Amino acid sequence: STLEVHGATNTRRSLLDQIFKPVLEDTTTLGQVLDRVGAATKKLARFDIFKEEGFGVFLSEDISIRVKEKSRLVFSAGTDFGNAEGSAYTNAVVRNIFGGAETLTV
Amino acid sequence: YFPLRIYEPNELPERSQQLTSGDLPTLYVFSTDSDARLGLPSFNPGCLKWQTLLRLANLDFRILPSTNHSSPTGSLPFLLPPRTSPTASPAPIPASGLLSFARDLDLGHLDADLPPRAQAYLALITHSLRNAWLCALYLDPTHDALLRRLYVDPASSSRAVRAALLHQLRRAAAEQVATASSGGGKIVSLAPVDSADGIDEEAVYRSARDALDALASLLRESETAWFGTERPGSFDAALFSYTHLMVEYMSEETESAKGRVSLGRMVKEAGNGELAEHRERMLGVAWPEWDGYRR
Amino acid sequence: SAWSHPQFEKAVQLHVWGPAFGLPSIDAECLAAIAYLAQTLGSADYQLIQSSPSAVPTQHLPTLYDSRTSTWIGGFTSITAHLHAASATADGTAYTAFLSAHAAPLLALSLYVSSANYGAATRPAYSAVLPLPLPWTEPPAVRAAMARRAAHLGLSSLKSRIRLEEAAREVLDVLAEVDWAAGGGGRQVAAEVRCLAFGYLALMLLPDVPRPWLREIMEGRYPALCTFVRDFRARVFPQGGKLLPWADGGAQASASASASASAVALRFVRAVMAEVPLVGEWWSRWWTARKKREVLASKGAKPAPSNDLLLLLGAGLGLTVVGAGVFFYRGLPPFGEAVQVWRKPV
Amino acid sequence: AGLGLTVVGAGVFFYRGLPPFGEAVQVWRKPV
Amino acid sequence: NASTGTRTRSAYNATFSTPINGNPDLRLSVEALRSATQKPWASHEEHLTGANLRLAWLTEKGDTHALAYSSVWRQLTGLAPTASPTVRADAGDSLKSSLTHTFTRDRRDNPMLPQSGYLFRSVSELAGWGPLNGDVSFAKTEVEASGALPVAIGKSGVSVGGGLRLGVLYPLPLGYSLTGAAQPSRINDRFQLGGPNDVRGFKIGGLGPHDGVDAVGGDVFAAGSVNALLPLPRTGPDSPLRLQLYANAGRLVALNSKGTDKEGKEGLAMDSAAVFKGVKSAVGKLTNGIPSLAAGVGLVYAHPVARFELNFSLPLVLRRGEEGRKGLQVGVGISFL
Repeated sequence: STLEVHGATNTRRSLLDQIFKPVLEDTTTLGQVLDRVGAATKKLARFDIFKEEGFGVFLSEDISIRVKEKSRLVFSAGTDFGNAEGSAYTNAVVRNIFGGAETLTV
Repeated sequence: YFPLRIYEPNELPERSQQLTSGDLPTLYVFSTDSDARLGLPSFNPGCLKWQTLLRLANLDFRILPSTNHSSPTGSLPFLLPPRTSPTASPAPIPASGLLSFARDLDLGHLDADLPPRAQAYLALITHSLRNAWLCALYLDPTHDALLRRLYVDPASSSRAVRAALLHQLRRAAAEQVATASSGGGKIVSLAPVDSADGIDEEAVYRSARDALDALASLLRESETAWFGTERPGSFDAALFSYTHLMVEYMSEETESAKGRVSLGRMVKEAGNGELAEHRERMLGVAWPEWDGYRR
Repeated sequence: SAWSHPQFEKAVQLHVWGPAFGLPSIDAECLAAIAYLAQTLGSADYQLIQSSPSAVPTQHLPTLYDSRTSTWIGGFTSITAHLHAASATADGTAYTAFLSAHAAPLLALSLYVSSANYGAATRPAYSAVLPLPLPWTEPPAVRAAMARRAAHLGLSSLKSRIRLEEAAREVLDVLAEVDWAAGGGGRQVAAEVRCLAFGYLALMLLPDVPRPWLREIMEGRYPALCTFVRDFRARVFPQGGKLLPWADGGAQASASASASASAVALRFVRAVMAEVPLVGEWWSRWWTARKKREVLASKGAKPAPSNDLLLLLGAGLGLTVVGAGVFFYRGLPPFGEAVQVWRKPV
Repeated sequence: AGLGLTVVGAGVFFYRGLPPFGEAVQVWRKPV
Repeated sequence: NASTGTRTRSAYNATFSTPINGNPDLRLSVEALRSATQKPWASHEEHLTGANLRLAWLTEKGDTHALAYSSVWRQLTGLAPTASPTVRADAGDSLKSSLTHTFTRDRRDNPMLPQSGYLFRSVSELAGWGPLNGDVSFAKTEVEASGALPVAIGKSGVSVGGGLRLGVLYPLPLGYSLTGAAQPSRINDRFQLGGPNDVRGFKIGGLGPHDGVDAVGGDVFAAGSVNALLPLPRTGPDSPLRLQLYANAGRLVALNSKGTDKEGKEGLAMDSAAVFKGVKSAVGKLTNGIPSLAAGVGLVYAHPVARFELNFSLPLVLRRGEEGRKGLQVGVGISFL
C-alpha cells in the first residue's frame, strides 16, 4: 500500500528511491511481499549509511521502516597489525557527504 | 510537631513595599513615570490597545511602566490583581485575560467574533500599519531620538549597554518587517533578514497609505460614528492604538527635503479625515478629561 | 548603517520559478504575477525568464525587469503597482493584505512544514528547476523561510488533525464570500486581487501531496473555490501553460542566459559562504546592502556611495580569531636558552 | 591565498557540511 | 566553559594573568566572563556578561589580599512560572560598577576539616559611588570568623568547632556624597541565607523575607554555628570520615523605611537620615527574638579537593514561611558553616 522510511535524515531521496520504488512493483500473496521487503531492507544495509541495530519494519492495516543514521565524523588512533609489529595511525572518516559517499584520511 | 516556635514573617524589603503595594489592579505597560501617574495612553500600540479596551470596560485600574521581561508571557501588557496579604499575591493575568478579568453593563461588545469581512479588514491593521510603524520607528534615522528616549534611555543609563539594547531592538524589528510580504520577502541563507537592507521601505510605505485609505472608506459607510456599531469595540481600539500614536509621535510638521509625507499627516488626511475624527472621538470616551493631544 | 534607511545624494521580463506542479510556476506570488501579466499585456510584451533568488539583484523572485528604464521591481504588489464604488478597491486592498498573510502560512503548512509533502512533492519540484549544484542550497533556504512564516499557527510536523482542519477553515471561511470569479454574486473585488487569490488557492489544492488534508478540506467544504480554480486554470493556462511566452525555447531554455558554469559556481560559493558562522553572518549583511544599493541605483535614485564597515567587521572577526588561535597555538620563538650563565663582577 | 582559503574551505565544508539531504519521514505510494 | 546539571548553563572567562614586578605572589588578572545561571529559590535567571580586573597579593605570613574592579550587566530574564510581584518589580537591567577587597587570614590545620586552627575572612564592596558609575549604589560588608579546638582524648580528634558570619548592605547616593537620596536594594544584591552550606536544615534558599514560594533576600544578616566533630566511635583517628554534631542559627532582615511619611511620592528615594534609621532598626530587629535553630548528626568525608556531608537535621525554630527541611540534608562544597 504505502511504505515510509523514518529516521533517514541525511540520506538523499533518489537513493532510497532507487531502492524502494521497485518494492511497490509487486501488484494477497503476502509471502512475496515479505520477501521483497526483506530483500530491500537487506540491500539497504550493504551501504554504510546507517547502523544495523534498529532496522525495524512494522506492518499494519502499511509498511514502516525505521533507520538511524550512523554518524558524520569519526576519529580514531587505534593500532594497525598490517604484517608489522605495530603502527600508530589517525583515521578520520566522513561517513556520508551527499548520498552514500565517504572520505577517509589515514 | 517538629518546629517549636513561629515568629511573625520577615517583612519584605522596601522596594517590595513602594512598588507592589497597590490598592487597585495594576496594568504594566510601556509608559513613562511622568505619564503613568495620570493614566495617559502608553507609547506602545500593543499596550495601548489593551489599555483602551480596559478603559472602555469601566474598570478601575492603575498603570505602571515595565520592561517586557517581567511578564507571565513574552510580551508586556499584563495585569496584576491587588495584593491580599502582605506576603502573597494572586497570579498575574496575561494580555489575553484582561477582558475576562474586567468582569458592568455588557462586556460583550469588547470581545466578539468579527464578521468575515471585518476579519479581512483587520489584517490591514495588524500587518500593514504594524509594519509601517515598525519601519518608521526602529529603522528611520530621523526618529533615533524618539527610539532612544522611549525604549533605551530609561532602561540602563549606561552607554555600553544602551548601545546593545538599541542594536537588539533594531534587529528584532527588522526581523519582523522582513517577513510580511508587503515590503520584504527576500530569500538569503538559512537565517532571517535581520537588517534594513532587506525590508525595502517604499513598498511598506505604499501599503500603509493604501491601508489607511481602505480603513477610511470602511468607516465612511457606518452611519453610527464607529465601525458599524454604537459603542467602540475591539476593532475601534485596535485602530486607535495605531492612529493615536502615529498622530502623536510621527507628525513632524523636513518633509519637503525628503518627500514621503510622514505617517501622522497620512492619518490626518486619509480620505476625508474620518480617521482623525475617529481618534478624537475615542479621546473623549476613554480619556474624557485629558487635553493636550495632537502633538 | 546596515539598520537604517539608505542615504541619498543632494518589453518587460518577468523572473519566476519553474512550472513544477502542472501550473506555470510555484511560489504562488510568482504564479499570480504570471496570471496577471498573461491577462493584461499580450504575448508580445513579456518574456517570462525562469530564475531563482540568486540570479536577481532583488533577491525576491516575482521580479520584473523593465527594459526601457532598466528598473528592477520585486514582489507581486510592487509589480502590479507598476504596469498601471470605492468599496471595490477597499475590498481589493483588504483581501490582498489578508491573502499575503493568513493564507501564505496556510499554504506553507502543507508542502513545506510537513516533511511528508516536502521531499515527496515539493523538494523534487524545486530541484527540477535549478542548475545542478544549487538544489543543495536554495530549497533548504526557501523551506526555512516558509517555515518561519508558517509559525504563529502553533503547528509543526505533527488526534492533531482537527486542529489543522480548524486552522484551514478559519481562513477559507473568510475567503469563501468574495465571489472570486463571476459577473454576479457577492463582493466583486478586482482583477489584480483575483489573480493572487488564484495563485494561492491553486497552489493549495492542486499538488499531489502524499498527505493531502488541505485538498480534502477545500474539495469537501468549499466547492466554490475549487470551481473557481479549475475554471481560471482552464481559461488562462490551457495545456499546462506552455503557450506562455517563455524565453527562447520554453521553461528549461530560460535558465540559460544566466546559468553558465561560472555564474552558477559564484551562486553556489556565495550561498555556502553565507553559512560560516560569523564571517558568513556579516558577509550576508554586506552582500544584501550592496545588492539593495544596486537595485536602488537602477530604480533611478543616487544612494550613498558605500560603507564597507560591514565587510571590514566580518574580515576583522575572522582574521582576529585565526590570528589569536595561531599566535596562542604556535606562539613566538623561545624566550630563553638551554644554558644561562651568571657570574659575579669584579 | 589559494592554499590558505582552500584549506579552510575544505575544512569547513567537511566539518559543518551542507544542509541535510533527506527528511525525517519519506513516503512512497503505488500509482494507479 | 563550565555547564552544570542543575543551575548553571554557561561560562566563558579567559582569565589572562601575569606577575607584577617580577614578584611571584603579587599577580594581576583581566577576566571577561559571560555566564547564565539559574536561581530557582527566587524563580528567575541571571545573565552576567561583564569583565573585571583583579590584583591579588599573597603576603608572606600566609595571609592573602585582593582588590578587584568589576563591571557586569546582570539581566533577569527567566520569569516563566508564577513567581512574585517582587521578582517582577526587579525585572532586570543593571551595570553595577564596583570595587571589592577581600582579606583571607587562614590558619586552619586542614582546609576541609579544621581541628586545631582558626580562620578570619572579610569581604567589602563599594558599588557605584563617585567615580564608579552604574545603576546601583551600595557599600556591602561581609565578615567571617571560625575556629576549631581539641580538648582531650596520641591525637584523637574531638575538635569542638565554631563559626560566625555577619553582613550589612548600605545604600548610598550616586555621586561624591555621603548624604543624598539613595535607592533601596534590588533582588540582585541582597543576601541569601540558608541551605546545605550556610545554615543546614533549610531549603537552598530559606531564612528570609518571602513573597510566597519565592526567596527575596535581605540587607542585614547574621549567622552562627557550633560543632562537635567527634571521631569515628571506638576506632580512633582514622581516615577523613568523621562524625559531626552541630547546632546552628540564622537571621536575615530587610531594610524598610516605615519611619518617615514625608517621602510619600517617589518611594524609591530615601534621604540619608531615613536610611540610617532603617539600618539601625534592622540591626535592632536582628537582635531581639531567638533567631533560628537546627540540629543533627552528619557524616563528614574530608576529600582533598572537596567536602561531603550527607546530614540529617530537624529545624527547631523558624519564621512563618522559611521552608525548613528535614530529609537527609545532602551537602557538598568548599565553604561550610
